Amino acid sequence: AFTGKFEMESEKNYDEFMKLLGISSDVIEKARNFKIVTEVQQDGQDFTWSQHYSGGHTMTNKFTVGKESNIQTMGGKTFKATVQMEGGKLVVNFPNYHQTSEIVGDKLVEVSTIGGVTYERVSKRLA
Ligand SMILES: C[C@H](CCC(=O)NCCS(=O)(=O)O)[C@H]1CC[C@H]2[C@@H]3[C@H](O)C[C@@H]4C[C@H](O)CC[C@]4(C)[C@H]3C[C@H](O)[C@]12C
Repeated sequence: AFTGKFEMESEKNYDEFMKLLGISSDVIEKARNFKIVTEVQQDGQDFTWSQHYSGGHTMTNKFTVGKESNIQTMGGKTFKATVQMEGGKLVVNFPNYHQTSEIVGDKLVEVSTIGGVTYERVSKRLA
């Protein structure tokens, strides 16, 4: 399940991926500098996913898998999208953009992708 604290820390194609997502360089750079922290409370199909970034600014997110849900995209951008569950993976899709998240070896890891580049993430599990 996706539950407990997590420590986002090693990433790939981060700057290109965020630039394609459409993000300002100052926050791309400072976000990388700030090791991101994350926490999740899976709840029988419902979820309350949370983030802490660019100076640990907290943000809350939430959805039910299979259903469309509103997904804020930082204080500024926003979109609606469907979060999904293909067994262990927490699959998800967006207009012209896709990702899948997954727990492996009791670690939160993900395989995000956009435009024409991957974006693996790694986030150790902790409490
Ligand atoms: C890519 C987004 C921002 C990550 C971040 O913190 N970046 C640093 C700031 S910026 O980029 O540099 O501006 C994050 C913020 C909230 C995220 C969403 C929410 O956490 C809710 C779910 C969580 C699921 O595990 C994956 C799908 C998802 C629907 C997430 C997709 C994506 O990872 C989002 C939209």
